[PDB]
Amino acid sequence: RNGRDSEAKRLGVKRFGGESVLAGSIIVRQRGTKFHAGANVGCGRDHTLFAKADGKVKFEVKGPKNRKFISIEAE
Amino acid sequence: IREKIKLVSSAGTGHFYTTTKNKRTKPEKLELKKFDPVVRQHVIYKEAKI
Amino acid sequence: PKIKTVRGAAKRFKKTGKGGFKHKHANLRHILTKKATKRKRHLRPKAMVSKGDLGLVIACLPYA
RNA sequence: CCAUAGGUUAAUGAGGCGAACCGGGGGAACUGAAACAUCUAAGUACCCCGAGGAAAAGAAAUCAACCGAGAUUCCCCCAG
RNA sequence: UUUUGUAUAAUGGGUCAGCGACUUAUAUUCUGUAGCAAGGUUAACCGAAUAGGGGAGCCGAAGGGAAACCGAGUCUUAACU
RNA sequence: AGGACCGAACCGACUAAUGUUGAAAAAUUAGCGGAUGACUUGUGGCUGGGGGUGAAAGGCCAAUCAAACCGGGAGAUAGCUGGUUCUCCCCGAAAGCUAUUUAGGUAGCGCCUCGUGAAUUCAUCUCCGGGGGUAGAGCACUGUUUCGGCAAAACCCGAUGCAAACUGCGAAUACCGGAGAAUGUUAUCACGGGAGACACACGGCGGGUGCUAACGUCCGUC
RNA sequence: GUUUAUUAAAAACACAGCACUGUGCAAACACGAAAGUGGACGUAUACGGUGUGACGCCUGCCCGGUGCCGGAAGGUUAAUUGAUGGGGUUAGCGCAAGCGAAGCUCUUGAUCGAAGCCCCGGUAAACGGCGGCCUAAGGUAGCGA
RNA sequence: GAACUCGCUGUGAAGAUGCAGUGUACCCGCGGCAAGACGGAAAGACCCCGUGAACCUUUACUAUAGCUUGACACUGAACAUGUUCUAACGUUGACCCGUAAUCCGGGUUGCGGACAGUGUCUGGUGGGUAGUUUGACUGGGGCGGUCUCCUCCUAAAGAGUAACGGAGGAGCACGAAGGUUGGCUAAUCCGGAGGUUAGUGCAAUGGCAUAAGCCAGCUUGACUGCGAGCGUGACGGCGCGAGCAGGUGCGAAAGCAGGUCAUAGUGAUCCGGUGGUUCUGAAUGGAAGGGCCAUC
RNA sequence: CCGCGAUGGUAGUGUGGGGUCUCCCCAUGCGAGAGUAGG
Ligand SMILES: [K+]
Ligand SMILES: [K+]
Ligand SMILES: [K+]
Ligand SMILES: [K+]
Ligand SMILES: [K+]
Ligand SMILES: [K+]
Ligand SMILES: [K+]
Ligand SMILES: [K+]
Ligand SMILES: [K+]
Ligand SMILES: [K+]
Ligand SMILES: [K+]
Ligand SMILES: [K+]
Ligand SMILES: [K+]
Ligand SMILES: [K+]
Ligand SMILES: [K+]
Ligand SMILES: [K+]
Ligand SMILES: [K+]
Ligand SMILES: [K+]
Ligand SMILES: [K+]
Ligand SMILES: [K+]
Ligand SMILES: [K+]
Ligand SMILES: [K+]
Ligand SMILES: [Mg+2]
Ligand SMILES: [Mg+2]
Ligand SMILES: [Mg+2]
Ligand SMILES: [Mg+2]
Ligand SMILES: [Mg+2]
Ligand SMILES: [Mg+2]
Ligand SMILES: [Mg+2]
Ligand SMILES: [Mg+2]
Ligand SMILES: [Mg+2]
Ligand SMILES: [Mg+2]
Ligand SMILES: [Mg+2]
Ligand SMILES: [Mg+2]
Ligand SMILES: [Mg+2]
Ligand SMILES: [Mg+2]
Ligand SMILES: [Mg+2]
Ligand SMILES: [Mg+2]
Ligand SMILES: [Mg+2]
Ligand SMILES: [Mg+2]
Ligand SMILES: [Mg+2]
Ligand SMILES: [Mg+2]
Ligand SMILES: [Mg+2]
Ligand SMILES: [Mg+2]
Ligand SMILES: [Mg+2]
Ligand SMILES: [Mg+2]
Ligand SMILES: [Mg+2]
Ligand SMILES: [Mg+2]
Ligand SMILES: [Mg+2]
Ligand SMILES: [Mg+2]
Ligand SMILES: [Mg+2]
Ligand SMILES: [Mg+2]
Ligand SMILES: [Mg+2]
Ligand SMILES: [Mg+2]
Ligand SMILES: [Mg+2]
Ligand SMILES: [Mg+2]
Ligand SMILES: [Mg+2]
Ligand SMILES: [Mg+2]
Ligand SMILES: [Mg+2]
Ligand SMILES: [Mg+2]
Ligand SMILES: [Mg+2]
Ligand SMILES: [Mg+2]
Ligand SMILES: [Mg+2]
Ligand SMILES: [Mg+2]
Ligand SMILES: [Mg+2]
Ligand SMILES: [Mg+2]
Ligand SMILES: [Mg+2]
Ligand SMILES: [Mg+2]
Ligand SMILES: [Mg+2]
Ligand SMILES: [Mg+2]
Ligand SMILES: [Mg+2]
Ligand SMILES: [Mg+2]
Ligand SMILES: [Mg+2]
Ligand SMILES: [Mg+2]
Ligand SMILES: [Mg+2]
Ligand SMILES: [Mg+2]
Ligand SMILES: [Mg+2]
Ligand SMILES: [Mg+2]
Ligand SMILES: [Mg+2]
Ligand SMILES: [Mg+2]
Ligand SMILES: [Mg+2]
Ligand SMILES: [Mg+2]
Ligand SMILES: [Mg+2]
Ligand SMILES: [Mg+2]
Ligand SMILES: [Mg+2]
Ligand SMILES: [Mg+2]
Ligand SMILES: [Mg+2]
Ligand SMILES: [Mg+2]
Ligand SMILES: [Mg+2]
Repeated sequence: RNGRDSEAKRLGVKRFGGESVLAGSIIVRQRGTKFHAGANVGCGRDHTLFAKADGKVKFEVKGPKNRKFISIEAE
Repeated sequence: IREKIKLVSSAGTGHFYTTTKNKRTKPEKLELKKFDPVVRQHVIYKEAKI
Repeated sequence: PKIKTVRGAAKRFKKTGKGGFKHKHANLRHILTKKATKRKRHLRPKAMVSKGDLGLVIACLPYA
């Protein structure tokens, strides 16, 4: 009665902290907002976080909930 | 059970969109203002057969 | 004797200036209502044959 | 009934053989398609008839494109 | 020889001598090499001619577009940042 | 009289032994059945291959029969098996992924080789920037569990454990990026010519399966 | 009696007998592109096909399925025929947009239309079937580890 | 294959004359026996595999001989919308002649007669005959199960990762359940406590209060052309995306909107259909057909 | 900006080596979680 599975979705972090990225570059693929969009980062319809400017990726923990945000520090 | 329909431009261009409809629940004709790229204006589009 | 062109390949590929091949994208013949306009728009322009496939296309089109 | 069929004789010709080529009457399948039926192999193999030193074809109810060509046959291109 | 692996009790060979398996034609691409070079090269054929003639053609010097068409651009689009 | 009876010739072929590189590619020996009949035999004739003939066994059709023999199509096809012949020098795999009427075949990619081009391109270490949810741990959560207390035995509280599909915690390593030196025959990447390979095996470590059975089986990694 | 020439001789095949069924003679049927020939120089007490297998006592129920036989009202239905509509072309008409006769032409397919099938019956010595509320009908006689 | 061809216990492609260790054994015949040389013989017949074969079966597929239907032809004449007629045609009735002939032909005559029969076309029937198909995975094959897509775990804290491993889902729904602006906050227990323990259109996981949960008003951005850059794939492909142009909705405006909390809800190419179209149009003008765009 | 916590020990673990090898130990490096003092 078992024997089924789905294709692996290649989620996860594509660009880690301090990496130089071009605008448009995908930083994380995820299901929901496990990471949140900080400065110069957009959030796509499938919760993909992507760079809206050229610069370096920065992960940070901010807010009252203590949420993982991703920003781009512009070069 | 949802059936494919055309939405046909009222501008007389022959431009159409396609969508689906549940004709059992919603037998009345779908009418929407949509962009007609031929005349390059938003005009009324009205349901027709696919 | 002369090599014969694979005539089905000649109807689907055209050789470009630097010797690549252009083709029409798959998935824009039918079952179009369910496809997003964005997806269909991106399938309209012709594309280049990929590196992996060039060997197969060249074999089929010796007089390209 | 006239006749015609039929009968006898005479003259002239034919008959059979032969390797290929040639025109015609018929005409496979294996095989390929990675199976298979459309399709392919192929109008091939093979069978049959007929001919000649060659045969067949041949003097436009042909092409062309508004300019023109000028029977048929064969070769090189056009072009995989 | 075949195999993950064979002294293998897996295969093949009694021995010797002789013969016995990547060829040939045409097309196409790449490499080497030679000629000529924005050109290169001729086919059939003619020629007693490996000569010489024959440039019909073929490839190249421009591309883009399904195409008309435009052309160092062109296509896309009403039009391109 | 008789598809009557016993029994030679004649026609058969039930049993046994022998023989089995035989005396014989079906016999010999001892026994056995029919023996006036739907009998047996000589000579000649007729039926021809998807055809004949068959008191029917797919039997027989010249020691050949679920489609004769001979010649031809013909070198059918063979993703299968076998075999593949002189010498030296340099490099040197794979037995994986994806797809496949695919699974012992094949294709693209990965890995080999040759050529060409190109960056401090690549590797090791050190330092720096990163995301982790594994090991371990824990029990707030999702389940499971025992004891006591409390009390509508629920709930709640204290105490004790357990978890691949539990996480209010959380390593080592590994991986991505940056910087720096030393070292390394560019070890790197791209493009092009030529491949082979896509049956793997055992051992260590982490696991699923099996019985923490298998020289078992299926992954990861060396 | 017959049989697997060469591992099977038998309970297998055949058989007289039985039944069903076809066949009116240029028979059915078979061999044959055909002409013809066999059937048969026979003629239904004959000939072919099928099953059963001397003889004795017998051979029950089911026609729903499949076949065969009969029916022929109705439905459906071929070639054929080409009504009707729609289009192409262009003599014209239009200042232009367009419209557009005749002819030719592309398409559409009214009407006509047999057997078959559906349909209505029959038929089991046709192929077959023969119960634990259900079926076409529920296995009779005889026999039975 | 070559042999100078012992036993044993181990080892080992896992049952050893040939390896290890060890024991035994002077060299060579002859008659005997068959335990071993996985002895000889035959490229296992069983079993599986090959997109091998043959022949056989049938309500497998596609054909087809035969049988059968009708139309037209050979094929005609009188009214009926009935039959009759003779002249085509048939005769495997009789007689005559060619003729020494149960063939054949001709003649005469009778019978039948536009029927029968044959050709072309056509519906039916058609294992009588023919060509073929009849999947793969698989702890042998078969039987059963499975085959594409989504979620979790296995999965070793980046990605990926197998088994006929462990568990569940999908093949949609929705003109609002989409867009925007404003407003609102649950389960459960007894107004209060509690704080998401609820909710999500549907599995599971990760998300969601700024709520993505929930209500109302106004709406059609479930827009058209494009797209820096990036993710993921052998490839075909699939995904995310600021921003630009045009035109739009909501809001006061900033802004937001290129469908839906996200991840399933799917099908290449061919062939053809429909609409559109500054394309093509085999002498020329058209047309047909083709192309392109949208779509089935 | 976003409401705890040493020290020590213990668990685990990279590399190398070892055993009585379903599990451990040694050398070296890294070193939790829980809890304790305390804040
Ligand atoms: K990226
Ligand atoms: K064939
Ligand atoms: K094949
Ligand atoms: K083997
Ligand atoms: K063997
Ligand atoms: K060459
Ligand atoms: K050259
Ligand atoms: K450009
Ligand atoms: K034969
Ligand atoms: K491959
Ligand atoms: K290479
Ligand atoms: K391993
Ligand atoms: K006997
Ligand atoms: K019946
Ligand atoms: K007309
Ligand atoms: K020894
Ligand atoms: K022996
Ligand atoms: K007569
Ligand atoms: K008639
Ligand atoms: K298995
Ligand atoms: K097994
Ligand atoms: K806009
Ligand atoms: Mg998987
Ligand atoms: Mg998953
Ligand atoms: Mg289309
Ligand atoms: Mg084939
Ligand atoms: Mg002569
Ligand atoms: Mg002549
Ligand atoms: Mg003229
Ligand atoms: Mg083996
Ligand atoms: Mg060895
Ligand atoms: Mg030996
Ligand atoms: Mg050997
Ligand atoms: Mg072998
Ligand atoms: Mg041998
Ligand atoms: Mg050009
Ligand atoms: Mg007697
Ligand atoms: Mg006999
Ligand atoms: Mg005897
Ligand atoms: Mg007797
Ligand atoms: Mg006797
Ligand atoms: Mg038999
Ligand atoms: Mg014989
Ligand atoms: Mg045969
Ligand atoms: Mg051949
Ligand atoms: Mg051969
Ligand atoms: Mg080396
Ligand atoms: Mg796939
Ligand atoms: Mg644990
Ligand atoms: Mg866990
Ligand atoms: Mg680094
Ligand atoms: Mg394979
Ligand atoms: Mg493999
Ligand atoms: Mg394997
Ligand atoms: Mg492996
Ligand atoms: Mg292990
Ligand atoms: Mg193993
Ligand atoms: Mg093991
Ligand atoms: Mg007897
Ligand atoms: Mg015998
Ligand atoms: Mg016998
Ligand atoms: Mg007769
Ligand atoms: Mg009987
Ligand atoms: Mg009728
Ligand atoms: Mg009755
Ligand atoms: Mg009784
Ligand atoms: Mg031993
Ligand atoms: Mg001896
Ligand atoms: Mg003996
Ligand atoms: Mg042997
Ligand atoms: Mg064999
Ligand atoms: Mg008739
Ligand atoms: Mg049949
Ligand atoms: Mg058959
Ligand atoms: Mg064939
Ligand atoms: Mg077959
Ligand atoms: Mg299989
Ligand atoms: Mg992972
Ligand atoms: Mg990991
Ligand atoms: Mg792997
Ligand atoms: Mg694998
Ligand atoms: Mg799996
Ligand atoms: Mg780009
Ligand atoms: Mg077709
Ligand atoms: Mg024209
Ligand atoms: Mg014309
Ligand atoms: Mg068109
Ligand atoms: Mg400490
Ligand atoms: Mg601590």
